[PDB]
Amino acid sequence: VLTQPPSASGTPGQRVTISCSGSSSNIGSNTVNWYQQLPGTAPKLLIYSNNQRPSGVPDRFSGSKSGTSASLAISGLQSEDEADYYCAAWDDSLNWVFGGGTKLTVLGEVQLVESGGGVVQPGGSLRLSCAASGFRFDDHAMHWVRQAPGKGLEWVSVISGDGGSTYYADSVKGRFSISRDDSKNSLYLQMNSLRTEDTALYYCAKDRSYGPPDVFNYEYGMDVWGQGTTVTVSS
Amino acid sequence: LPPAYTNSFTRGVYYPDKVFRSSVLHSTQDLFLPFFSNVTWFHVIFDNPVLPFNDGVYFASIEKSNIIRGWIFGTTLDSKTQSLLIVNNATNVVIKVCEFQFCNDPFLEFRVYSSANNCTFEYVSQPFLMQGNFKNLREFVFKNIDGYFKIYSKHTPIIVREPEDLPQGFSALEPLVDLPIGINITRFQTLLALHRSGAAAYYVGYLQPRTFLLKYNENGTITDAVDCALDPLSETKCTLKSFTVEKGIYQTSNFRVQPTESIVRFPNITNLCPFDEVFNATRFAS
Amino acid sequence: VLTQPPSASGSPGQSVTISCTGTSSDFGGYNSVSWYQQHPGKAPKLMIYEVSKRPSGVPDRFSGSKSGNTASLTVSGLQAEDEADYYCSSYAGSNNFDVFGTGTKVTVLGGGGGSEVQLVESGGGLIQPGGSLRLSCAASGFTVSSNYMSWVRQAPGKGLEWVSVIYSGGSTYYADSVKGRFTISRDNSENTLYLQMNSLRAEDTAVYYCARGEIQPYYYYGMDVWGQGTTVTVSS
Amino acid sequence: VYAWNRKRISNCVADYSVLYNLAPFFTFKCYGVSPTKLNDLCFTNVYADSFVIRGDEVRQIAPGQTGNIADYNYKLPDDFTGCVIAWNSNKLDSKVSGNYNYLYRLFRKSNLKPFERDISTEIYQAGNKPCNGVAGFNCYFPLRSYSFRPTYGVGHQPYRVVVLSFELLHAPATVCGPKKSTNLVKNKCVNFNFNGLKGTGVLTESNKKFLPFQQFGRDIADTTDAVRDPQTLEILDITPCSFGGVSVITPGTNTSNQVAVLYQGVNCTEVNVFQTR
Ligand SMILES: *[C@@H]1O[C@H](CO)[C@@H](O)[C@H](O)[C@H]1NC(C)=O
Ligand SMILES: *[C@@H]1O[C@H](CO)[C@@H](O)[C@H](O)[C@H]1NC(C)=O
Ligand SMILES: *[C@@H]1O[C@H](CO)[C@@H](O)[C@H](O)[C@H]1NC(C)=O
Repeated sequence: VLTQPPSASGTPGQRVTISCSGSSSNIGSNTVNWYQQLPGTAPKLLIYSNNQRPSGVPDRFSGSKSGTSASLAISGLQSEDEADYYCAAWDDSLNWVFGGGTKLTVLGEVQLVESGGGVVQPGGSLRLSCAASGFRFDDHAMHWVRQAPGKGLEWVSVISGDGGSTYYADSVKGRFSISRDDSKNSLYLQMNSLRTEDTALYYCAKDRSYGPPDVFNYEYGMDVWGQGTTVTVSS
Repeated sequence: LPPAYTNSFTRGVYYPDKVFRSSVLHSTQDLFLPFFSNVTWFHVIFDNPVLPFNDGVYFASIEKSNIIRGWIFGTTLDSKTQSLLIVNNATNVVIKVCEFQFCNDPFLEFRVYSSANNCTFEYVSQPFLMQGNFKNLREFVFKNIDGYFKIYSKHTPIIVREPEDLPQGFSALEPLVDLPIGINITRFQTLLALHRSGAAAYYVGYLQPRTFLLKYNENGTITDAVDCALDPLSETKCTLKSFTVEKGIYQTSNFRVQPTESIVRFPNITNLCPFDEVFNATRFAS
Repeated sequence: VLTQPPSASGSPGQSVTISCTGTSSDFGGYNSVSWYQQHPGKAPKLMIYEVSKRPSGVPDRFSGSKSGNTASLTVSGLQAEDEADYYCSSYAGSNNFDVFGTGTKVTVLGGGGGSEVQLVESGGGLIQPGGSLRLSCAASGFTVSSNYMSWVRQAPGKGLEWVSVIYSGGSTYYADSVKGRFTISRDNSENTLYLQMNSLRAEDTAVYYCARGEIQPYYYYGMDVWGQGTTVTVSS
Repeated sequence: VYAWNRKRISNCVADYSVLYNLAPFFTFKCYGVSPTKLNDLCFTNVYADSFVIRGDEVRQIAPGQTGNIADYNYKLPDDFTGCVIAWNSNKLDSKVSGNYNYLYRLFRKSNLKPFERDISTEIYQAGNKPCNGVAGFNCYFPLRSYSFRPTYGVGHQPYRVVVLSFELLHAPATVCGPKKSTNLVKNKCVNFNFNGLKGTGVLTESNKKFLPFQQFGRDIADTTDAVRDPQTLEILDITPCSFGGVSVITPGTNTSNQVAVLYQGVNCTEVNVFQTR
């Protein structure tokens, strides 16, 4: 569980400070990750390991991990910085807890596309596919990060680059089966025991680490996302 | 080697606590050297016995240039416990707390020890811890506190060229270093420079738990000290904090004789028990 | 899961050059791809362990170079009369079983270990479904308590797969098929080393093989000696 | 992994916060305590043990686990209060010339004692034969080198793993942590915590001649009067903050209600105005 302002505010020209509070079981023993998502488009990585930033993210963002809470800072925000900010952290209980989202509104190359959605009969379901194009799938891990329409994001399951131990969420445990194949870049996620509470996008998120995000508690992040399909069961 | 003896009139007082005091008379209770005690008169004109280290020593190092340049401590001295070499060679006083059986006669280079082990501590302090009739008297008070080693020191030039003996006068000692390494120590061994190619004499006292009254000066130094276990006159200056008592009769501690035997007479015990007859049986039972 | 050709019979002994694709990597760490020749009846026999330096055996099968992402074992010019199955091992990642491949019919024609150390089994004829049956491979030669041995089972039609791995003294790793229902227990340190069934789930009908050496992390071990298996023949 | 360092570090202010910016580490999992609270706990001596393993073997370095490296080269008990700091070093420890330098002791007789180093090179004897030194069919090299190559993928790359074992025996602790300090305010009613001894009062300029070894300073009572700053070598007198009594002078609640106040021990400057004795 992570506490984050639901909808903050701000004025142009100056800077704001978005915070994320967490216990010592998840943040105190790991590193927080800040993700930025524009309204309408797929999310993207903003700040990883609380110290470094990706090549696409400019110096307009900064993060700190003073104590058991994370603090964001955007020196000189503008209209382009009006997006949703999510906090994510790997807890020591084999889970990946995400934030809630911060509506920081101010009114003045490898494709990871996946598919396999569509409305189906309740109770059962179909398989969730994913693909890429020449990105060394063996040396990278994959995550399933679904996002309900209008709601926040949450972590479903993780597969490591080695293809051995895998982890699921607290609600999708048992009735989900994630696996890969020796063919080209792909990812197969089979779902069972559909409870109609799964109307989301199921982002096939690309990572940079190799093993499961439990042994590497300082390099685990999330690379460029991919355009997911809108699966709406609706019973 | 007949070990002689000397006197310790008013020598063996150090600063108990590192607190500034001015124009006051403080009462302290710690390990100190009793006044007018018996201290060995080991003469280094050969001598290096393994004296005990029950609680603290008052090692004197009366020399001329470099005769006494080190000490050693330990309880087993057979490669069982860690040692403490305090060698004082040229601009190096590096203390080693390793564990090794050096030798049976540490004369003094690497001739002190003969092996090494997992040294748990080593101090690398740079400043070394060391005329007609002006010699040099230097005293080092040591203790066995569990916290630190409590190394004290004081150096001063003497005036007259009288035979080797502790002069008459007061001189406090201030702490220099505090080694935080803890190790049980029961004996010690002086490390003298051979330099063969009298001469020197080192005194060794023993500290005791006593009560002292120290007079601090206006700048913060101890002018004089009074022990409460020397004479009935000092007991008055201890029970009433002062250095010049007035004329009259003063109350002091209570006199009491301690016993030296134990009587545990219990009544005669004629009939012990019939258990002896019960136990003795060829066929006890099934 | 690996990729192997179902069969290979065209151009016998001239352009066969079977291999095993489906790696998509650089063979992980130790580039040691083994090749086993499973013959019907007796236990399989080792053919080559590294890409070169074939062991003491037939010298007309060598040059197993790693072309692209697959070890192309050059088998041309060997012979024109053989009925066996070639299996290749790869995917040497940490704690990853099922390193074997699918059944590759390398029969060029189709129609046309005993005294080394020891070979003994239990002979599980008409095994009752469930229960607990113990199978031993007592070796009067090589030590049965110091070397790294393993247990591999194979069923009619399906290929081999890693079923049990046991290290020197302090590891009892189990495969993913049993997932815990199999409990490996070493016998007397100077007599033998046996296994335990522990209430099989009708999938242990395959025949077992107690190998004196590891399969994927294979070491030379002087010589590769196997033992004949026995049919479980469950009656569930 | 068969000969790993055992650096005994002590007598310093271990600033673990600096370790988060020295090198781009990939693992900073501390099992015992939190890194924020680690800088406020004293320790006697830290045992630094470093080695190099593959990427798929970093998971085997845990307080209790089996594996080809966890029970054959380095084992940690279920009491490790340190960290498992590790990072990839595939920039200077991988050249294409043949990396026959490392080893991992593939062969062994039994699991090693936790926190033990076995520096041996004898030929592994697999029983039932006296091996006075031979290599065939009964006794082989118990050591085997890695296959680290630059043109490989993550998971089989040189990963440097360094653990910091902590211990607390019956000895005074040396390594505690870097202290913190603020500005030195002038004479004012404030609170002070100078090197241990705390208190509240006013810090004024003192003219006492302290000895080069005495830090604190007291009076006839057991209260600190003057103290020297342990980071600038300046003496300061500590005078307790201004307190006193408050008396009320009233002509009587029968003729008027105007009253006067008398602050005892005040210099009409640290509370018409009248300064009396
Ligand atoms: C004390 O120190 C002051 C200043 O140095 C000096 O003038 C005075 O003579 C000293 N007195 C004693 C007894 O130390
Ligand atoms: C303590 O550090 C400060 C800042 O570097 C320095 O000015 C001061 O002189 C140091 N302490 C001493 C020896 O005065
Ligand atoms: C304190 O009181 C005295 C009384 O004569 C006065 O002269 C002085 O200015 C007052 N201020 C101080 C120094 O505290």
